[PDB]
Amino acid sequence: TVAAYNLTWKSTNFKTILEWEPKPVNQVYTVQISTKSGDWKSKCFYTTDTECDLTDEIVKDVKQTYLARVFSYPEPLYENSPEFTPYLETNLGQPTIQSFEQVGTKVNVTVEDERTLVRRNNTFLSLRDVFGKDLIYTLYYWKSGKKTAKTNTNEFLIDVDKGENYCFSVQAVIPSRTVNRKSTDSPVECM
Amino acid sequence: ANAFLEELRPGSLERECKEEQCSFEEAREIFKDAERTKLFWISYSDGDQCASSPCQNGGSCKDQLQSYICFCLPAFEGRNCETHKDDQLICVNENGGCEQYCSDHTGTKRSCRCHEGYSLLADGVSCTPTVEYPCGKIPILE
Amino acid sequence: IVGGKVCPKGECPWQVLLLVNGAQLCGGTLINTIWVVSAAHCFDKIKNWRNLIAVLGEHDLSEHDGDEQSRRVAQVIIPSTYVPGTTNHDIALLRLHQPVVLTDHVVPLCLPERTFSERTLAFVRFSLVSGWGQLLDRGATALELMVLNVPRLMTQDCLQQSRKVGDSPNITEYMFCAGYSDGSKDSCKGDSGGPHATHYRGTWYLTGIVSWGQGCATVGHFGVYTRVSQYIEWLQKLMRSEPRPGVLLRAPFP
Ligand SMILES: CC[C@@H](C)[C@@H](NS(=O)(=O)Cc1cccc(C(=O)O)c1)C(=O)N[C@@H](CCC(=N)N)C(=O)NCc1ccc(C(=N)N)cc1
Ligand SMILES: *[C@@H]1O[C@H](CO)[C@@H](O)[C@H](O)[C@H]1O
Ligand SMILES: *[C@@H]1O[C@@H](C)[C@@H](O)[C@@H](O)[C@@H]1O
Ligand SMILES: [Ca+2]
Ligand SMILES: [Ca+2]
Ligand SMILES: [Ca+2]
Ligand SMILES: [Ca+2]
Ligand SMILES: [Ca+2]
Ligand SMILES: [Ca+2]
Ligand SMILES: [Ca+2]
Ligand SMILES: [Ca+2]
Ligand SMILES: [Ca+2]
Repeated sequence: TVAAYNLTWKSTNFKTILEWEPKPVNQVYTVQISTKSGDWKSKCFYTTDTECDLTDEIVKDVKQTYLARVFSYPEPLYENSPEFTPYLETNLGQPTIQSFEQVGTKVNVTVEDERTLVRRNNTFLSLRDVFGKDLIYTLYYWKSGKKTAKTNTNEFLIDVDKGENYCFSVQAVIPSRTVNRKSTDSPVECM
Repeated sequence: ANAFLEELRPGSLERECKEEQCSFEEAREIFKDAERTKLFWISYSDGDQCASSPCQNGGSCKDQLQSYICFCLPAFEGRNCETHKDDQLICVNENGGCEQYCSDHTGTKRSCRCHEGYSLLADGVSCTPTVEYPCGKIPILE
Repeated sequence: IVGGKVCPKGECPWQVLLLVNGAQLCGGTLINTIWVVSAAHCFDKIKNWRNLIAVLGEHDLSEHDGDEQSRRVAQVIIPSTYVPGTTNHDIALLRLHQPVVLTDHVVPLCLPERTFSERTLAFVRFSLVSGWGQLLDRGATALELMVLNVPRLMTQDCLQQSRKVGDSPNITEYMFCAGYSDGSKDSCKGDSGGPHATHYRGTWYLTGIVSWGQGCATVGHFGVYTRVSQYIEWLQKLMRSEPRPGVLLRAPFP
């Protein structure tokens, strides 16, 4: 048997999967996850895949810091994963402009409040429900010259030249963050 | 798409990329600017990865750039919701819900047992003392 | 115990005090009314094998009360593989000459089945270690039973996180580390043979025995305990056996 290596965390909107190497040959795996003071919980028992979905475990408290490890079977050989703090590290999904209503010389751009894997009361909490004030959306627009706007909510109220057409693109941002501070630009929409 | 002579007509995002599939060039003819065209083309041409309907057991697929995300039903988990949370009644999984001892069994379900001085209750998972002072219990707290 | 707290009287009912010639010697754990699990090195320099006393229901070494029960140690069984002055197989099974009375202050700790202990308890993060050992490295011993909660570590992590020492003992499959490497909390010399009890769903189990370590609560070092799960069978076969002539007995292992 050979100890797993290159343990990586793939997380977007809290959907968190742990991946690793190599392609098991005559060996299966079992994962364990935990917070620094909690007990170790096993997952993906004797799997032959080189991945393990840990979403349901980390969403129990996205502000905790988890450590995961992969056992190897033909104490057993294992490899610890990097520490993971969902709230501080989960990638922000690609936003989606929900719509834009013009009213005179201004335009209201609305950003769809996408849902995350965080469950609560039999429902999926939005990115806003989770991050609250830590989340902002920046707008990148041009007269169909670069322009930008920022909002602490899910909407932008901007000015526009009557008659001319505009195109918009948005990004989710968590200013306080250091890594994975911004999401990828949303699809382009033109009024 | 390009039909005979339509190109004489100015560029139109609607008529060209919405009501039809437009090439990068047609797109570049509407936006003109390079970056603006690229910012548009990344998503427009990315293709919906939710088309395979990868999310199983009644899950919901959410499209992303060159990837997707599955939202599963309570009883499910896994990248594509392929894991049944009700098919993990094995001992190494939280002691198989057993209060004390757990014993695996191929095919059938695991069974629970107890330490001397205790007996298995009817739930088939709990143990209860059968003496006045069972091991591991603290009298002045019980 | 370094960096711990007093175990409220009655909350460590399986703790045993081992005395030789009436002098404090080591700790222990009651697993039934007649047997006590302790450490083997605790008997490295014993000479008066008829002077070994085990006390249960103890708490304050300076005040006698009716919860205290004394019993002569009728037999000390050590693995034939254990070597005096060394660390491997640091375990001992003591047969009390007469059964102790179970009370609110004297109760045994459960000896778990091997697999339950390896597959479940071994992953319960925290467990309690206790005894009347030193309150500081090279310091004096405690008058009141002290208790401490320590986190368990798999050996790979213990070695990786420990500082190498001049030909220090290897951590075998018969051992396991627990504690902290920041020099704040750990068990100590006089706590030897004491229990490393794990709480799991309403019941406490014996998972370890205070055995050895680089000094007491030394920066970059963890406490080392005997992995009791490796001796379940050994203990069970012995407890169903007939007492031998002399006090000391070396039983084969496996
Ligand atoms: C040589 C390495 C090692 C074998 C030795 N280390 S030590 O000397 O640093 C232990 C120690 C610590 C503090 C004071 C003293 C002392 O002798 O005064 C001794 C050591 O540990 N020796 C053994 C006995 C060896 C025998 N005679 N069979 C020992 O002292 N064990 C008791 C003990 C229990 C818990 C802890 C703890 N959780 N940390 C530390 C010690
Ligand atoms: C649907 O398409 C995605 C694209 O990445 C693929 O990963 C799935 O396996 C397929 O079912
Ligand atoms: C998408 O989300 C999943 C969890 C289910 O509720 C589906 O019915 C829904 O479409
Ligand atoms: Ca065209
Ligand atoms: Ca056309
Ligand atoms: Ca055109
Ligand atoms: Ca057309
Ligand atoms: Ca149209
Ligand atoms: Ca052209
Ligand atoms: Ca053209
Ligand atoms: Ca896509
Ligand atoms: Ca006393």
